[PDB]
Amino acid sequence: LCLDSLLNGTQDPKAFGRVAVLFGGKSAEREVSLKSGAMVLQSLLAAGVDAFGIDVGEDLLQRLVEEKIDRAFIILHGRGGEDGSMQGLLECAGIPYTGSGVLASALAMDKLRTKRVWLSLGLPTPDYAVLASEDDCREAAQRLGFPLIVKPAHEGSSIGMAKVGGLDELIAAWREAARYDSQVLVEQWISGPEFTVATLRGQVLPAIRLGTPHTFYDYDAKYLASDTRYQVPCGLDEAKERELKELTARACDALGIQGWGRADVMQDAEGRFWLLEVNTAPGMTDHSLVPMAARAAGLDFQQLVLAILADSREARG
Amino acid sequence: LCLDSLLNGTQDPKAFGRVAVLFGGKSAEREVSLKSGAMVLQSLLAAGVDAFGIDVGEDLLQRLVEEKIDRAFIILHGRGGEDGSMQGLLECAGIPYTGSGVLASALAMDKLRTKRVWLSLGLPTPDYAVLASEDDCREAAQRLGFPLIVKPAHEGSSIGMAKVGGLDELIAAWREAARYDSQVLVEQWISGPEFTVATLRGQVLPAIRLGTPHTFYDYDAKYLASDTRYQVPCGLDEAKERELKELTARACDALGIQGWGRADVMQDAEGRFWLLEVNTAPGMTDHSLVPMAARAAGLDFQQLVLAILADSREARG
Ligand SMILES: Nc1ncnc2c1ncn2[C@@H]1O[C@H](COP(=O)(O)OP(=O)(O)OP(=O)(O)O)[C@@H](O)[C@H]1O
Ligand SMILES: Nc1ncnc2c1ncn2[C@@H]1O[C@H](COP(=O)(O)OP(=O)(O)OP(=O)(O)O)[C@@H](O)[C@H]1O
Ligand SMILES: [Mg+2]
Ligand SMILES: [Mg+2]
Ligand SMILES: [Mg+2]
Ligand SMILES: [Mg+2]
Repeated sequence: LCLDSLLNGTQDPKAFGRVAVLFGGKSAEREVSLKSGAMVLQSLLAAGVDAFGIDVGEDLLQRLVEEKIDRAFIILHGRGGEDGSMQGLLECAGIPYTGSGVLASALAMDKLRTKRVWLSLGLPTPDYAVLASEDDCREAAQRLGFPLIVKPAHEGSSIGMAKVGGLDELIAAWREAARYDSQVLVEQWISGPEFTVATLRGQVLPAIRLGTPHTFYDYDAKYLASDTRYQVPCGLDEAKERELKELTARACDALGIQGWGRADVMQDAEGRFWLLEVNTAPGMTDHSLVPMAARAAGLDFQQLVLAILADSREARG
Repeated sequence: LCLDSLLNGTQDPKAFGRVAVLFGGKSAEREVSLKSGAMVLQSLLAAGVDAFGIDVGEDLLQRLVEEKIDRAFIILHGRGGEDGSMQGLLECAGIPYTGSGVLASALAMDKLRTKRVWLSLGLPTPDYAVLASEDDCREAAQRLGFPLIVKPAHEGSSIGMAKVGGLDELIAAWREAARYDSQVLVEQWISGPEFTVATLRGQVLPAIRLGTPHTFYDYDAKYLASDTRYQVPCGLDEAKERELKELTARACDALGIQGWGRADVMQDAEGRFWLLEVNTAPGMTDHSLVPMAARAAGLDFQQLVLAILADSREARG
């Protein structure tokens, strides 16, 4: 009955009209978005959807006035795609689109604002600091200890991220992340199992436990390595996995996520869950996680992209 | 010295290039935005700026690919203009623009989200309820009492608003506001002096006290009536006006306002201030308030629009 609700308006691919798959862009995750778009476009075409691709670049507005578009599938990654900017352009152009609206996308792209919202609601997210100075690195070390994990506030795909074990590599990781974003945050390192929880049309999909011999789930482990471990069902018991899913729903509703999304959650040695971030246009590569979660629920890749598309027939927030 | 910082990059009008004044649109405040744009455009032209106007409509993307534009002056009012959507379109198009960024504009357009952020920071804003039912109207009445003020969450210019003194007109005002927005909120009526506080380039301008023989500061009193009262300096003492200005700065920084903006604040019988809302593209008509506040600080209309333009030469958030 739940899977019936997920496939609600997926029966007629022709009913969606001409669908523009938006991918590429000029963000650091461009290469990831190129493969996600190729997956989504090929999937929509095999399903019988009148779908075409658009490599988002300096060409975009020219293509929006030339091409007829009944609906846009946003599968861009990072700034210029997941930060509400592309969402606002499509609303001005009067084109309906997939995923979260302008406010939710802009908020979820900002890891600092996202964590700040979660804290005001009493949701767990690792203690952190904002780094714009070598003195800031020293204060964060004195208050939070080691190890730490440094990340730009607005990036994805573990780009510009580093786990640091001392002040020496903390300062080097801050300078590296600052080449991607003047907004640099550092979090307390959570030591324990890593989970990721996909949500689709207000339903929380099966959780996936992630493992890699790397120091963390970095760009290489996500997209290039062969020894990354994916486990579904996750080793959690029914009470613990239910707790994780209810935490994911609250964390996504806190930001206003719509259509679909993915939450990345850590668990510590005492069983506590810690929210890291939420993605509003998760990767759709053949290495990606939301497709794995969809299969566990029973949807193949074509049903998944059709479900994301059918959800957009209503209104964003 | 403060006024020097306000006029920082206003000396060379030719230095801004070709400036597109964006006005009109399809929101309920279209007629207001048409007059604000006419004021801003005429002001920029008399200052020696290579400025042209664009009536935002179904024409927009076609005009953005035809016209050369070095900088956009956003003077649209309401949804499609102040809600981050136009801001996101201009960022995708690579055009710098005036005012708050995508996240701040989208947040400040939403009165519910704005009040919700203020509450988490301990800033004062009237107790409220969300109305989507006649039972909701009854619960709000039982909890908040009378009188009340009903408003759509995303409107401006007092459109769809009504002060209600009983359950009969509460329910009628809810149905009327729901024709503009499925998001309807009702606030506790604050009885006392009304102030409005303009901010420009991180500086808080002199406060203006507002008075009208109407039941409240409605669309008619704002734009059509002759007996609306504007008082600058406001009757507050130095300690009280300083308190109001520091509250305005905190309320604007809470949402991420940039460039300029205006806050509307009520004061009750016991001297307490209550934040109503923040506008990220305030009206610029000859009835409008930000020009009055600028004159009190020493800037005429041309210096004001040049200052808004010079601030945009940096980066939005
Ligand atoms: N506080 C933390 N404690 C432990 N590991 C962490 C922490 N924050 C991040 N990580 C690790 O770094 C990885 C990337 O972190 P995060 O998901 O916040 O970054 P992202 O680049 O935005 O990711 P994505 O590819 O999902 O867009 C996580 O999958 C996790 O392995
Ligand atoms: N809680 C309240 N108590 C008393 N008066 C109120 C209250 N809320 C609103 N008002 C009155 O209604 C007017 C319009 O309210 P508000 O500024 O929230 O609406 P708006 O339509 O978004 O305004 P604007 O023209 O500034 O965009 C205020 O100027 C004030 O006179
Ligand atoms: Mg991410
Ligand atoms: Mg992640
Ligand atoms: Mg307003
Ligand atoms: Mg107002």
